[PDB]
Amino acid sequence: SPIDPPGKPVPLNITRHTVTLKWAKPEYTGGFKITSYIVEKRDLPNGRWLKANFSNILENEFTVSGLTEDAAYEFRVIAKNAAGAISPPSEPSDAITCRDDVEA
Repeated sequence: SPIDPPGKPVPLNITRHTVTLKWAKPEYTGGFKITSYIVEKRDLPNGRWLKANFSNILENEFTVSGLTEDAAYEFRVIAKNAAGAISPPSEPSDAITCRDDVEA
């Protein structure tokens, strides 16, 4: 009885202070359905993955806020399963400077 984390997160929109990304729902998950889709953000060029979200991401469509301008931020999606286990982090999403939206 193994577990499979959600699909690789891909940002649909990336604001100077709010990066929106969604992913693909799991396909196996042992015998669970997952009841939360957390996501860690990396504050480049000196981050360390930190679950920004804190409002329970039930739907595979969340927005990572609390970011900063002129700073590349990467975002992976970590999520547990109905059993409580913790499905590894979903391959972080491309690091967005989160500034071009205010310049180009």
